[PDB]
This record gives sequence, C-alpha cells and structure tokens, in this order.
Amino acid sequence: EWTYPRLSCPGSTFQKALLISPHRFAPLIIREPFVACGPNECKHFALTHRNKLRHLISVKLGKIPTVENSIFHMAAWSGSACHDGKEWTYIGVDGPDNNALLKVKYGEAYTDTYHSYANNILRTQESACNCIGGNCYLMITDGSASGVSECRFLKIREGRIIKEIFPTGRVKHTEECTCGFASNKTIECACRDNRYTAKRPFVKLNVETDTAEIRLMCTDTYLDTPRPNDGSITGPCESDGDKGSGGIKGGFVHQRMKSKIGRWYSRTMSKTERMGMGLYVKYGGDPWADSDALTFSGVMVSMKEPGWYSFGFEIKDKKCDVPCIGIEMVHHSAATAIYCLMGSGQLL
Amino acid sequence: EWTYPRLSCPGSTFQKALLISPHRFAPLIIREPFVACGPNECKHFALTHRNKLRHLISVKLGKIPTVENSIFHMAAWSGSACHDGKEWTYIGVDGPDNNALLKVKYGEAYTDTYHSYANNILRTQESACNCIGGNCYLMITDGSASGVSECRFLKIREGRIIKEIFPTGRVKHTEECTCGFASNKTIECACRDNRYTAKRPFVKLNVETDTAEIRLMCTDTYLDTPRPNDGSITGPCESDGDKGSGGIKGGFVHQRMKSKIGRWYSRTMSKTERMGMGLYVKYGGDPWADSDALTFSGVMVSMKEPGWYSFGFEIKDKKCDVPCIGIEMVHHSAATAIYCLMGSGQLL
Amino acid sequence: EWTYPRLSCPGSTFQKALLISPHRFAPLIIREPFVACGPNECKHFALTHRNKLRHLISVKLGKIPTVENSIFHMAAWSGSACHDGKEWTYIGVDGPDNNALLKVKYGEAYTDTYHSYANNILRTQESACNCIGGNCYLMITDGSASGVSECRFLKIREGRIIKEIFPTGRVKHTEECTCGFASNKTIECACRDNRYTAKRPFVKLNVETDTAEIRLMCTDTYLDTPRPNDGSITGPCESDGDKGSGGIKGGFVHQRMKSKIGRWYSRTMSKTERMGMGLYVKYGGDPWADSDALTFSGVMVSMKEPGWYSFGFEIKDKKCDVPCIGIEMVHHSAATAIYCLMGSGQLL
Amino acid sequence: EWTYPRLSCPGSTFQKALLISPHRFAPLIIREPFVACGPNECKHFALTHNKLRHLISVKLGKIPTVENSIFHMAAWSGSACHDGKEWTYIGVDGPDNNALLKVKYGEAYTDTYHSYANNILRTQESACNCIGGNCYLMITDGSASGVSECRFLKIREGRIIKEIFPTGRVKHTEECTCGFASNKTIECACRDNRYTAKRPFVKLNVETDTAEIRLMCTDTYLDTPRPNDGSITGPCESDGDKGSGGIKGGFVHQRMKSKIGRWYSRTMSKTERMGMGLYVKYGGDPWADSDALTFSGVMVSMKEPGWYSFGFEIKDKKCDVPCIGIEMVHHSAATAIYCLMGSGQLL
Amino acid sequence: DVQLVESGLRLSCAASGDIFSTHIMGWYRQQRELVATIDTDGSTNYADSVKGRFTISRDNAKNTVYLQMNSLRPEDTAVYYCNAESAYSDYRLPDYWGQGT
Ligand SMILES: *[C@@H]1O[C@H](CO)[C@@H](O)[C@H](O)[C@H]1NC(C)=O
Ligand SMILES: *[C@@H]1O[C@H](CO)[C@@H](O)[C@H](O)[C@H]1NC(C)=O
Ligand SMILES: *[C@@H]1O[C@H](CO)[C@@H](O)[C@H](O)[C@H]1NC(C)=O
Ligand SMILES: *[C@@H]1O[C@H](CO)[C@@H](O)[C@H](O)[C@H]1NC(C)=O
Repeated sequence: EWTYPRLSCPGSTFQKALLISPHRFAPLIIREPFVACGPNECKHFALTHRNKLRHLISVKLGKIPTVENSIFHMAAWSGSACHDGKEWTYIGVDGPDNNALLKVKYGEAYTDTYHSYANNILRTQESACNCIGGNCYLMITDGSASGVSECRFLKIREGRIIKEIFPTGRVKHTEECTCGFASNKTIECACRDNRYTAKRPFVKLNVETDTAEIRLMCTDTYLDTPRPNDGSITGPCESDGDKGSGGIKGGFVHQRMKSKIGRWYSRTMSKTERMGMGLYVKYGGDPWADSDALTFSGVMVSMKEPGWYSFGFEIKDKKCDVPCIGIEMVHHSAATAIYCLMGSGQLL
Repeated sequence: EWTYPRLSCPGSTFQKALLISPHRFAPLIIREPFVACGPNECKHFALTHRNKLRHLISVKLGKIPTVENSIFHMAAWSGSACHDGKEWTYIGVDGPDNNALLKVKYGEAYTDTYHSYANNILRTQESACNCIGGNCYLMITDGSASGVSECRFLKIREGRIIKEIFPTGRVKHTEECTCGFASNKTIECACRDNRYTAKRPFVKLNVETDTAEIRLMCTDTYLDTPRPNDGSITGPCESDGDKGSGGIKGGFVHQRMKSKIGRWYSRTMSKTERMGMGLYVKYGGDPWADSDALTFSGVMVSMKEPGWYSFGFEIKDKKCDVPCIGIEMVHHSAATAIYCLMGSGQLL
Repeated sequence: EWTYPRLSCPGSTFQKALLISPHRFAPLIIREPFVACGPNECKHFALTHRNKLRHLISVKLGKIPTVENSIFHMAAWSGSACHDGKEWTYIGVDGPDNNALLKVKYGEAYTDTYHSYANNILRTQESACNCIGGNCYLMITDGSASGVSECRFLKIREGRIIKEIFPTGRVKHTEECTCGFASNKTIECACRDNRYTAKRPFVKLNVETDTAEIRLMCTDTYLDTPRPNDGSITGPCESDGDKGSGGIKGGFVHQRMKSKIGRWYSRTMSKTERMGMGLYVKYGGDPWADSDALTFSGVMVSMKEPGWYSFGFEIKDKKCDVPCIGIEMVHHSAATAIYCLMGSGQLL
Repeated sequence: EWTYPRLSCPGSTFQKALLISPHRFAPLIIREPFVACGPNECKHFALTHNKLRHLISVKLGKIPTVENSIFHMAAWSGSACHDGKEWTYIGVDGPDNNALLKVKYGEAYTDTYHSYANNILRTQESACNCIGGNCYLMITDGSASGVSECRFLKIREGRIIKEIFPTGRVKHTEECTCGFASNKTIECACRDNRYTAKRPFVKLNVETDTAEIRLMCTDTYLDTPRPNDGSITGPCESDGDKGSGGIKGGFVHQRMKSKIGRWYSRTMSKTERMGMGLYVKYGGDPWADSDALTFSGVMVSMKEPGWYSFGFEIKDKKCDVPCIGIEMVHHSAATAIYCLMGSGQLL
Repeated sequence: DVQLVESGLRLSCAASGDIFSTHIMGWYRQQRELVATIDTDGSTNYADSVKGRFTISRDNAKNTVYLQMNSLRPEDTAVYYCNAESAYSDYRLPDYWGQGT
C-alpha cells in the first residue's frame, strides 16, 4: 500500500482546471505555495508571515487558506511535503542565517534534524518531494548566491535520514528545483542557476545506484529569467554565455507513456522581468545532447498578469496519474492557478 | 453497491420540508442551485460569482453556504453533478463564448473535455444528472438562443465519455431539460423552448438502444412562461401557436409505483412574468397524444414571492426513494425552498 | 444494537456538570432547548427564529450554537428528537394555527405526516422522545389552552406511524409532558395543567398493552407554577383546588436500580413567578396514592437568576446510564445549565 | 491496545519545534496550557475566562478560536490524558473552602471527591500518567502559607479506586510535574511555596502504592525565586533562606535500554520569572547526589517572560519523544514547544 | 566585485560585472528625492517635477547608461548618484552606491 510510479492517463494538451484566489475574499499571507497529492487527498501547502513568524501551513486543495481552516506544522522558511504511502512527511529549515537547521515532521512526532556544511545558508527545494519505494528523495544546498552553492540529495525513510548523495560533474551552482519520476530507474530534476548560467542544470538521479550527475541543457530555449535571445550562445552545451546573472524556478512535469517519455516545460514570456507564463514542450530525445528548439504549445498566462514561482506535481487517479502544472501569482499575498492534462485538441 | 432505480415510497401529496435563505444572515452570491443525493448525503450545489470569475461550489444540504463551508470544485458557468454509485461526478463548461469546452471532475482527478460543434454557445442542464449502471446520461446543446440549438445526449462512465446520441424529430430548439427516471427502460426529460413554442419539448431516452426522440408535450396546459391562455392553440398537436418567444426552466419529477406512473409538473402562476409557483398533476396516459388538462393539486408559492428556475430530484431512502421538488427564489443572491412528498390529504 | 433501558450508574446526589451560554460570546436566538443522547454523542437541539420562519437546529453538546456549527433540520415550532437505535429521528409541527401539520425527518429523507383532530392547535412534548425496541413513543395534543386539550400517544417505527393510543380517565387537559423509562414494563410521564389544577397530571404508559391512564399527583408538594401553599387542597387527590391558572414545564427523571425506583422532581422556588430552581426527591411509593411530602434535596439555581423551561434526560455510558436534569435560563436568547448525578455527599 | 511505557526515540539535544501564539491573530483568553498526546492526536488543553472558567481543548497545531474549541467542564484546574482507548479529564470547582473535584470519562460524568483540609483544593494543573488502565494523579488540600498535604489517586475506567498517603517530609507539596521514570516507578517534580527554595522529589511505586517525598540534594535550586547556587549548608533537607515563593518547573524523562537521564528547566533570572534555560543530569540518585547540574542550552532569552512550564510525551509508532514546553504571557498565553531531535548543540 | 562610477552635459554610469540586466538603476540628487529611474525592459519612470526634460539611454553591450540635460536650470545644481538597487528580494545581491558627480 506504498507509493509507486505508474503510467499517465491519456491526453494531448493541458486545460485550465482551477484557481485559488484568497485576495478576492480572514485570508492569510502566503508565499511559495506547493501541492503534493496522496492516495486520497491533496493539501495546498504554503508559508505564512527570515522572521520567527514563518510557519508551514496546509489546507485541502480547493479551499482558501483561512485562519480556522489552516493547521500549522512547524516554524520554517523553506518547506517540502509528500506521501511515502501511508502518512504524510514534511521538511523545513529555520534558525540563524549562517547556522541553519533542517527539520523532519513524520506522522505526528518530530524525528530528526540535519545541520549545515558550507555554513552560509541551508535551504531545500521550496516545492514538493518525490518518494519511491519508501525512500523519499530531497535536495538541499549550502553556499552563496554569488559564489558556489553545491547541492546534496537526501534519502529519508520513515522520517529518518539514511544516505547522502554527492553529484558529479559541473556542480558549482544548484538550488530551488522541482523534480519528477521520469521512470522507475531514472529520476530527473530541473534546476536554477543564479549567477553563472542563464540555463537550467539538469540532474539525473538513479534510485538503484544512488548517483547524481548535473549537466546543463543544450536546447536553444533558455528557460531561465533573465535570458538572452534564444540560440545566441555559441560553442558547446556547457558554455555559460552572457547575462547569466539572476534566475527563477521553472515548472517541469513528465508525461509517462508505454514506450515514450514526453517533457513539458515553462518559462516567462518576457525576456527580463516576470510578466506572464508560457508553456513549451519537447518529445523524447537526450536533454544533454539535443539543441533543437522546444515546440511551442500554448499561452499559459497573459502578459497583463504576473507569473511568479511555478511548480510541477501529480494527482493520483484510480488506475493512472495526471500531470498537472501550477503557477503562483502575486500582487503581497499569493494566488494559485492549476492546470492539468485533459482531453485532446488545442489549448485555449 | 451502485445506483439503480427503485420504487417510490408511498404518499399522496407534497408537503413543505425545508428552506435555505442566506439573505436572512459571509454568505456568497449563489445562482442556479441544484441538489443531487448520494446514498448517504445530499449537497446544495450552486454557482458563485458568465466570465472567468464564476466557480462551482457545494455545501451539504441543510447548511448555509458560507465562505468557510464552501468547497470550490471547478471554474465554470453551467453545472451538473450526480452520484454513479461509488463517488461523485461533476460537469461544467468554460472558455470563450463561441469556442467553449465541457469539463469533468471525477473523484479528485480531472479526466476529459468536449468541444463545440455549432461554435456559438455551449451549455448543459444547469441541473442534476441521471446515472444508471455506471453509465451516466447528460445533455449539452450548441447553437443560437434565437435560432437553432440542436441538443445531444452523453454517456459517461468512470469519468470518460463513451457514446454520443443524436435525437430524431423536431429538434430545432431544445435546452435546459430537467430529466428523471420514468422507468428502468426509459428516461424522460422536460425541456424549454426560447423562440418557437410556448410548450415544453418532451424527450424520451432508451438506455438499451441509445435512441432519442423529441416531441412536444401535447396537453392543453402550457407549462412554459410566457404562455397564452390555456387551450388557445388549435390544429394538430405539433402546432407552435403564438407567443412562443421567451422561456423558463420548469420542475419535473416522476412517481414510480408497481404498475403505474404519474407525473408532477410545476409552472408559474403569472401568464407573463416569473412570479409565483403552483403544482399540476396527471396520472398515467401518453404525453405525446393526450390533450387533457392537468389536474390542479395545490399552490406552491403565494403571489407575493418570485419563482425563478425550479428543479426536480430524488432523495435516497434505505428501501425506497422520495420524489421531492424544489424551487429557487431570488430578490441578487438566491434562496432554495424544498418540498417533498409525505403522507396524504391535501397540500396546504 | 438498538436502544434498550439499563440500570443506572451508582450515585447519590446531583452535581453541576456544564453550562452553555452563547450570549457571552454570531450565536443564534434559540428557545425550548432539549438534548437527546445517542450511543456515542449528544446533540443540543433547539429552535431558532409561531411564525413561518422558525427552524429546528442541532449542535453537538458542549459547543456554542454558531451559524456555522449549526445544521438546520426542518421548519417547525415544536421539536422532538431521539435515537431509535441506529440513526436519528425528529418530529416537528408547522402550518397554520388551526390546520397545523406534524412531520417527521428520518435519516435524511422525510417520511410521513399526520393531521389535526380537534382543529385548534397541534403540539408535542417540546422536549425529547423515548424509543424502546424500535417503537418510538411521543405525545401530541389538540384543543384549546383555556378549554379541553386531549392528548394522544404516537408509536412510530422506522419513520412510519404504526399505532395511536387514547388515554383513559381524566383527560380534559394534558400538554408539555416530560417522560422517562421507569422500567421495561411501564413508561411514565410528567405533565402540566394550564387552567384546571395547580398539580402535574401523571401518565402511565404500557408498551405491551398500549394503554394509557392519566391521574393527578396526590402528594402535598404542588409542583406547578403558580401554586398555592403546600397542603392547602383538601379532599381526595383529584381535587383541582384554587389558583389552577397558568403552568410551566417541570423537570422529571427516573433512577433505575436493581430492586428499587427513585424519582427526582423539580419546581420553581418562587410561588408565583418564574424565578429560582430547586430539586425535590421521593423514594419509591405510588404517586397516585401517596400524599407524603417531597424530600428537599438542594438548590439548583440561586434566588437571583430566572428559572424557565426545564427538561430531563439520560447520557449513554458504556455499561450503565446516568440520569441528568437540565435547566434553561433566559434574559431573549437562552442558555442551558446541565446537572448530572455524580458521586455522593450533598448538593452544593 | 492500552498505554504502556516504552523506550525513548534516539536524540541527544532538544530543538525548537513549534509555537502557538493566538495573540498575533476571535482568540480566547487561555491560561495554564498543557498537552497530553493520545495514540493518534495531541490536545492543547487550556482554561478560559470566578465560577465561569471552563476547560477547553483544541487539536495541537491549531489556534484556540471560539469555533475550534470544545468545552468540557467548569473548573479552574485542568488534567487530562489517555488511558488507552478514550480521553479522561479532571477538574475542581465549588466554594473555595468547600471545593469539589469531578471526572469526565468518555462522554458521561462519573465520580467526585471532596475536601479534607477544607481550605483550598487543587491538582497538578498539568497532565496525568496512566498505566494499565489505572490513571494516577495528585490532590493537595490546605493553606498556601501553612501545611498542604498531598495525595495520589487511583482511577480506573473513570472511577476512583485507591488513595495514597506519602511518607516523610510532606508539610508542603503542590503543582507537581510527573512522568514514567520506569515501569516500576513514577517520579514527580514539585514546588514548595513557603518552606524550601528547591523542588521536592516524589517517588511513586505503582506495584505497592507507596509514596515518599524528599528534597533535591543538588546545588541547582530550580525554584524561583532562588538564592545563590550552593549557598545551603548541611544535609539535603536543609531548607535554607528565602523559601518563600515558588513556581512550576519543567521536568521530563529519557528512557534508554540500561540508563536514565533527566532534563530540568528553570528561570535564567535569579529573582523574577524572566527567561528559561534547560539543565540536564545523567543518572545518579537525586536524593543523595549534590553535584552540579550540566548546563545544556538556553531556551528563552532574557527579553521574553518564562511562566509556567510543563513536561510531556508525544506518542510515536515505535518509540516516544520527550518534549518540553513553555507558556509565555503578555493576559493571553502563547505556548512554545520544544522536542528532542538529532544531535550537536542546542541553538 | 561590482561597483558603479559616475563621470557626468553627458552622464556616464559605468558598472562592472553583469548587474546591468537584473538590477533597477536610479538617479538621486542632493533632501534625498527621486530624479530618474530605468528598468531592464525599457520602461522609464521619472519624478513629477522633471517630466519631459530628462532623457535616459542604456548600453547593454558595454554596461554603461547615459543621461543628458536640456535647458539646464540653476535649481538643478546638485550631486547626482547612480545606484543599482535590486527590485526582487529573491535576488540575493545588495544595492551598490556610486561616488557620484
Ligand atoms: C514501476 O514499478 C511498479 C511496481 O509497483 C509497476 O507497477 C510499474 O509498471 C513500473 N513502471 C512504471 C513506468 O511505473
Ligand atoms: C430495475 O432494475 C433493478 C436492478 O437493480 C431492479 O432492482 C428494479 O426492481 C428494476 N425496476 C425498477 C422499477 O426499478
Ligand atoms: C430491559 O430489557 C433489556 C434488554 O436487554 C435488559 O438489558 C434490561 O436489564 C431490562 N430491564 C431494565 C430495567 O432496563
Ligand atoms: C514495561 O512493560 C511493557 C509491557 O507492555 C514493555 O513493553 C516495556 O518494555 C517495559 N519497560 C519499559 C521501560 O517500558
């Protein structure tokens, strides 16, 4: 009765499904919202008002986070939550800036903590977690924004840390990134480079061997923001290029078929500022070797509305799974717009 | 453990049972309310505030739909929901007016969409759905309000569209049809004509053969609003008559006995404006061939209150079913007055 | 798994247990509050605002009846509710004054109605009901307050009325009767007289023979309000005496032991007005034949608070039952002070 | 399916875990908050606001709103824990010199106990410890400035069974905080208002139903106000100077396979209630050892007030976590809850 | 590191590194009041008293922005500071103060 990957439900294109807008209707102040779905329910996690008021809350998806509906979990500024198969797991970090401390909340009782190593800032995905076979996988980093912030993978089971994974290769900057089960054997991520490169460092995780390799994506569509013009960086794939300063988390979600894997992406429509979302797709191939452009597949949010932090996640169906992608919008309380894969034809 | 038709519980005449009036008491703005009853509970559905703002909600019947109690299900403007036997199913339509699309919410995961064909307006019953043997039957139409709006049936199982039904006969305008299980082999409906006829087009569905036929209700009682004087339309029974412009949704519910079927109708007391409700009954006979007048059987709402769209539904008892009929009253938030069949005697 | 009487838990004297005061902390306006306890929970029933708006509500006992915490049930002005063994049963009366109507809510689907006979005023206990072996017994009267208001006993099973009982003897006025299970063989009641007598007419009900007999209490402690001086009525037990105008419902509860039955009563401390509550007890004996004085056993409410409508009930324990008596306090929203038999010693 | 003691989950040092601060956001007025955790849920009990005070309970993690709180009883002294299948409650009410204790078991009220010294009646104002269907509590009766003898009660299935009379120096004992030291012994940590500036130590033997009260021989005088540490000469039972006044103290166990540790807390300030800080000791006999406590962190800095503290345990699936909490006031109460997790140093 | 230098009639606010595409530039004169700001998308904001008199032009190629005066007034005599505040808290770089002219 655990959690295992399966095949995705049939479909061709994303369609709008829902939105939660507490600004319209005692709403809280929430930021960095992320959603993980268990076998029976989904919770809309968030962070309320770094300071000592930063708490991790959760309301059932579909419900606006009121004061009486929101259950507090922990005092942290960087959250993560998923379902190992039987009950909920949570991760959060707080403390002093230079000496931060990670926390685990499993079932109802607090279990374990982990300390910092590079002694600058310790932080996690700020999104959901991916757990397979009772071994739940997370990513944490420690270092500087303008320096080196090397990342580590965590292997937690029943609320207890088991193993740490050290990536190999170009590992000089990685932070703030969603992940998804590409397959049973290989698990991917899509991350953010703040200073060096205006691209997304692509991480490959193997659950069987517990090894990580980080390579930059060779495609022409530079998904990060701010970005230069597409296809303006010459040379090999690992060339950082110009205007690599700055970054933002980007959506990323899989599409599991019988004998083929498709990949959805997203980015900002604007080149420099964060005004509006758009969705761009690629079918199959090697991310580390293919420089072909992503196929445009719709306008996600119009340019008159702000497209901030986005996430990627899955909702569990009876016999399959649905890949759904969501976006946060700000105004400083946040709304969410949640889009799922559904039907066929063309996106409106 | 599915949903099947059964016999109706004994009784003679309708009696007042409940009313939900948020206007007396943070209540939302609700319009087009309907209720579908599961094996153990009933929810008072609604549509909160035809643009993108409109959402579908649901609170348990008996509860005033507050902000805390309301569960947001989808973003649509035309709702439908029922229980196939195990868990809830919902339908709603959103998009551009000329190129809208249908949506399905099954369990917690989104499944499928259906597009437009006449490319003018897409809409559904704005009422409940009838599901037998896991094969749930719905109605959508596409076309012009003042022109031709051809209608179709749906056959959805486990949340997936399976089969489509094309009705035969006079189909030139048909929408907003309230339907009930007349029998195991036949499902009927009661529709509304906007432009042509001041009557209700009668639909018959056959679950075994998936064939639909649309004919006009042949009686002298003109159930629609606005209407002419009763019995003023001469000639053959398919004669349209005068003052066929305008229309309103009408309540309609069956009464299943061992060897006899009766029908309960409702209509506005006023000839022109939507003010006041009644109840008009007929026992047996063929609606397509009988021109006999409806038997008056009570006054539902006095002439001091407005009667907007009504609906018909069934509440599930342990061993039988109770045919109840409900009315919506407005002032621009709506109430809901719910009448059930109980006892004998005469309606007060 | 039904509701059967058992022996009462050991205990000597009542002690204060709880109070619900919505006035201190949007709380509703409630009057005639009563409570019935099922196998696992107790619901604090009440009636909100003989107009055409009054509804029957229910909150879990211990909770302040807010607008969100209260589920509506029905639209009546006289409520009664108890547990037949598996689910809840409700009774209420509505309609016009002269042509009133009673109606039942069972499970979630409304079942049955019964009409008036004396065609003046229809009403019920305005308190809880007693159900044994799936046959729930209620008491309903019809007539005039200043004239003759004969009472009937109603035997409802699974939401359907089975049999009616016509009492024998002096039945010229009987209303607002509070009842409890004296034993399996006999159910008793305690009533109120408005115009004739300043005493409480005692009713004995037999479940096996379905026969009712109504006589007056022969004891010297006149339990009604207003009342004359104690022992001022000469002659036999049935002498109505003077100052029989007016009346109020009085608390009454049994106490089931292995080989002995004790009775708790209550009455207003004042002789004329509704102000002050006390408790007066008698051990065994025949109420229809004994003129012995009641044994004073404490003060329920001090001299500075008003004591309105009172009731008696039982809370279900795992292995026995606890006889509790409550009192409603007004100011025009009502509170509820609940006292239970608890330990030994003397009442504070 | 009942409650039994087990071994504590591994961990070296406490870390901050949660806080509930209703003052920041219709919150009630709560005082003396305590938490007892059942097999599946933790309840944050409290006393709302002279013949009106009620015992409430909200699920731990939530904030006590008017809608979210269920009232239980009308008392001014709280106690609740889980006997194994359902909840148990204790409260005390009545006239001050003639008070009454009452029990709420499951959903139906069961039993009462009267006063004996007929001056003041009160209980722990904290949780209860229940083993094998026999739940054990404390009643004290008498004067604050005189003699207030204490008793231990045995309640099973909501009914009072047996009473325990302690032996020894019993002339003042109240507001005792307790925990399962072992299967055969329950300890407590108490407060002396008038006589001694230390904490009287109670040992309860569940097998024989005997109690003994002795004083703490260590130099760390945990009470507030306190004199300078190690300023009391002679034996362990010498009360010394400035025995007037007192406060409740945190106390929680740490059960290992073959060793028992003890966690204490006390005020950082020597005189007034301002700031908490953990102090620990590993093993030894409290009644005979006079060695100093091991300083092991700072809970609350001197800029925030440290009022009543409690000690409790959250039930994990395979073990238990010893967590300690503190009440902070402003007169609405905010609760900060620390648990034992990981290793290293307390921040 | 990265610093801002002012040499300005023509103004030049030269910067090192790659802060020209992520930080919002401003001009402050010397109380401390707004003069001119530009963004990284081309949008130009100016203070109310200086409508229609300031022209701002950037150079993404070599990391220096320009400012030009027309119809200079005696009231404009002040020391002008070019700064590089970050509009986003999610960006962990601070504002850098130039020496000014
Ligand atoms: C992965 O393993 C699970 C075992 O539970 C199996 O059901 C599934 O088909 C496998 N493959 C994928 C792509 O999930
Ligand atoms: C219809 O079919 C169901 C099968 O479940 C049967 O129980 C029922 O008696 C049939 N007839 C009616 C009128 O429902
Ligand atoms: C009445 O019948 C029930 C049926 O089990 C029995 O338990 C009870 O002892 C009987 N007597 C009384 C006084 O309830
Ligand atoms: C106490 O007894 C229980 C029996 O249920 C046992 O499991 C436990 O190991 C014993 N010891 C402790 C320290 O709890």
